[PDB]
Amino acid sequence: PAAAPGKNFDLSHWKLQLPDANTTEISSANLGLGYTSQYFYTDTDGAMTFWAPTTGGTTANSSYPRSELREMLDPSNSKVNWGWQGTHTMKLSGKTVQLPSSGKIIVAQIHGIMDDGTNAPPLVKAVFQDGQLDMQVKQNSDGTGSDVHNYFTGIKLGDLYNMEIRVTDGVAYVTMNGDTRSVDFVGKDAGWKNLKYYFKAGNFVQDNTSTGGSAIAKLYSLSVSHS
Ligand SMILES: O=C(O)[C@H]1O[C@@H](O[C@H]2[C@H](O)[C@H](O)[C@H](O[C@H]3[C@H](O)[C@H](O)[C@H](O)O[C@H]3C(=O)O)O[C@@H]2C(=O)O)[C@@H](O)[C@@H](O)[C@@H]1O
Repeated sequence: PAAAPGKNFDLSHWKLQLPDANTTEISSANLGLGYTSQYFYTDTDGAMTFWAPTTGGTTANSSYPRSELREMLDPSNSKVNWGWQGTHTMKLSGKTVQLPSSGKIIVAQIHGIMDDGTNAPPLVKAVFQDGQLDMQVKQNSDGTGSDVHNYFTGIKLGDLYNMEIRVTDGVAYVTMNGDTRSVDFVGKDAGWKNLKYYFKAGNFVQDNTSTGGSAIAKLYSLSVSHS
């Protein structure tokens, strides 16, 4: 009978994307009002808890299901997003409780988006496996090329991680447990200046197999700042 996550976290500038068959989205307002379900709930430890099955519905340009928050600078218009200039920082603490058969989920992101709201590549993906978090930074803004890996080894299932993802003036700074690495993405491809960005945090399950099971990820803190 614990309070729902929207009472414990500031979700006024997040919407929730779900792994039901119809990939339903829950508005910022409904999160604040106390939305909770099998996909999104407060656990006994107070954590904002994201559950998604590998059989879940998937968004138009992903093969994989998610129960994941999507940052909304304007909760009434998803086309309003931030740019490469200035400082944009997401901080979180959390843990991954259960993995699917693939042993891989994504627990935080910066996602690119076109000015018109059209999809663009992810910029940063925090990839969790039992024993390693890889904070991947995409090389090119058109999706060509590969990713710059940033491995933080020794992070296990159930361990508490403290994460920060920051963009300042076209450079990404990725931090786990006080260990920061940087990638100059605008310096790799000036095309990134032609995209906008939004944060994501939750449980984006890198397994779509019918027998893959499901994943659980938890957050104990989540904050975003733009300056
Ligand atoms: O790394 C990834 O997250 C993964 O996501 C894929 O893009 C998704 C993106 O994560 C959002 O879920 C986005 O949400 C938009 C979609 O149209 C949705 O139905 C609703 O209308 O809201 C939209 C929004 O908030 O902008 O949908 C994207 C999508 O088109 O699938 C891909 O980038 C994938 O390759 C990537 O690995």
